[PDB]
Amino acid sequence: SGFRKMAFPSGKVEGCMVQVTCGTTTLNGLWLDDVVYCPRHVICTSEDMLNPNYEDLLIRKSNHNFLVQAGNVQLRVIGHSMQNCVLKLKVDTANPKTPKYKFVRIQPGQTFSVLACYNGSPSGVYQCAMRPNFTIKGSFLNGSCGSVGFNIDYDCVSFCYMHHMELPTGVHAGTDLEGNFYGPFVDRQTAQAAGTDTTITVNVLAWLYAAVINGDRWFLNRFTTTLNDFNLVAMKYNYEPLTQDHVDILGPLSAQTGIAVLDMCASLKELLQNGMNGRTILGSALLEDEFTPFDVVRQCSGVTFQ
Amino acid sequence: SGFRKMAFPSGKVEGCMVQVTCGTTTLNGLWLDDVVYCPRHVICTSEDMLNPNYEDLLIRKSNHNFLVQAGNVQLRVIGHSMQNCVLKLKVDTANPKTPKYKFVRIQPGQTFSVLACYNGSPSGVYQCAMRPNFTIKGSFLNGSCGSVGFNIDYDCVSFCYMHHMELPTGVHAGTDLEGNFYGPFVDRQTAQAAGTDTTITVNVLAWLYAAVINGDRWFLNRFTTTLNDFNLVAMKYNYEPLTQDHVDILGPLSAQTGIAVLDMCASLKELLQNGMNGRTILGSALLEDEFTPFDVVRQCSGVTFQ
Ligand SMILES: CC(C)C[C@H](NC(=O)O[C@@H](C)c1ccccc1)C(=O)N[C@H](CO)C[C@@H]1CCNC1=O
Ligand SMILES: CC(C)C[C@H](NC(=O)O[C@@H](C)c1ccccc1)C(=O)N[C@H](CO)C[C@@H]1CCNC1=O
Repeated sequence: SGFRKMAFPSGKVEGCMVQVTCGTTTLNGLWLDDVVYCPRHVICTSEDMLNPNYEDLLIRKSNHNFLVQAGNVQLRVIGHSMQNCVLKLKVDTANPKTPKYKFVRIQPGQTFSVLACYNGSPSGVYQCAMRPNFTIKGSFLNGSCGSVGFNIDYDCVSFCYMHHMELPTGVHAGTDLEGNFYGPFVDRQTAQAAGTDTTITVNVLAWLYAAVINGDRWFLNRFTTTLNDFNLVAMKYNYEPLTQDHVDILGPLSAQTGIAVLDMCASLKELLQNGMNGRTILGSALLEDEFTPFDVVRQCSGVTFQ
Repeated sequence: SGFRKMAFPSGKVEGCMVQVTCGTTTLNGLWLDDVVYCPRHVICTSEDMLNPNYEDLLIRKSNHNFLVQAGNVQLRVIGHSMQNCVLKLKVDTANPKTPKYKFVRIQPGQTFSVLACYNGSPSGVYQCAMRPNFTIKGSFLNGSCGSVGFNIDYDCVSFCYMHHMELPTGVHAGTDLEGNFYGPFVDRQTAQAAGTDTTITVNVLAWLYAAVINGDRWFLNRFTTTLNDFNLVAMKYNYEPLTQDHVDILGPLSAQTGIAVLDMCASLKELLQNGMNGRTILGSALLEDEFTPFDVVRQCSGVTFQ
């Protein structure tokens, strides 16, 4: 028992990080087989970052202007191309540590682990959610770009995020690994507005199931509710609406704990209307919305990877 | 910017996990060079776990009664010995992925990353603190024992914890890698009492420095205080006393942010006396005490490992 914000084991992704330097700018790359993927602003100078024309700037670069370092080893670049907001540097050498992998574009509300890196080396790993407004609440400094977020399925690493920037409020924005930003952001040095952020209702419910599984049951009430009536109250408190697909996704938790989704909705309604009277659920004084139903099952049933 | 509960990159430790099976019981082992370290209750049956005599039970076992599996590969056991609450199984083969490592016994208040494993395979990684009462608030299921907690220094993995059990309230207890328990616990199936748990004051302060570094400054007051007067208020709210060594440890954060330790103590005093008026610090409605000063520096200055 116990419930913690757990990240995926990071080893398979650690073996793929490289450093990419183009002139003065250095950031992280992802080396899979014989291609290094990295953010395109690596070709910028500080002056270029205000108003960059990336197509222009890449025209000036040769393969040899990209210094790619894997540990102490320089990888010879033999080609380069730009795909949306990422660069693909073809290199001499296939990464012998390449895991089975996929590139995925996640949906809002979905979680993933970030391996925060500087100079091609890992600093730490944490778990994040793609927020409804297509930001993530990360921890990233100068030099972190090209860090990636991922999920694992047994042996397959699904890469879903590459880091590109920080937005006025200390939240973060990035791309899938085809270079398309999540949300309406661009890789340009400006304060960019994020949409108002909402709470991920299906994840709050999943976490309430995690609480019940772990014996923290005080918040359960005797009432039930309809999906419609719950989603009204959800609107008022800036909670995403709960769809029938979400109800289906919560099915296995519901059957394991004996508590129908809609009865859990009743309890959450009360929590939103009445707050918590300075009680905690799973050690938290706030309702937590960065565990998906699958995250709850993984942790609470001991799903492993290798 | 941003501040997250980050774990250490887990790869170096992932390469060391093995599965150890003795009859019906299976748990995790740590394979470093030609030795596998694992909890001694692996030699128990369910009946033995109530009242075990481990010396007796190990006498009955041959080297060949220990099935050690690294991935799909069975490692041949060529010797065994018991050191306090851990077994050391000497094996045929040195682990070629053994990192530079040390065994350390951490102090209460210190943090480390846990790599939660089942059947020798990783499930996830999270960060924990050794609580003042020598428990940790982990996430561990049946089969998790032999999972380890660690810190990294550049290239050196300091192993500090091996998991052995769960205590009545969903907290956890374990040993250093010489087999000595943290705290007064034993590896026996009984409800064991943990001391009352207290808050790690130096870590709360460090986290308040992390908040300031990240722009979340509302809680700072104009007052200062003396160490003595602060430690009185700390007693009342079940906070560990702050020593001069702790004040020294916070020195670098204090100099980076311009806020003397004792002035931060003044602000925390107010927080303890007045609570938070439903505000959050770094996204938390509670004062967080599982980041050490070093953890704050690592994250906020981008310290990496490889
Ligand atoms: C797109 C590219 C041209 C630069 C990008 N710009 C950026 O994020 O500008 C932020 C600071 C900003 C500007 C103006 C107004 C408000 C906010 C950038 O620096 N990305 C780094 C890459 O390593 C990661 C950043 C660094 C700090 N924290 C991160 O996550
Ligand atoms: C010492 C050894 C003989 C068994 C040990 N006993 C144990 O923890 O008993 C707990 C359940 C208990 C008993 C009585 C009263 C209150 C609590 C054990 O099972 N350790 C596993 C190992 O994999 C990890 C556990 C499993 C569940 N969560 C964990 O962390």
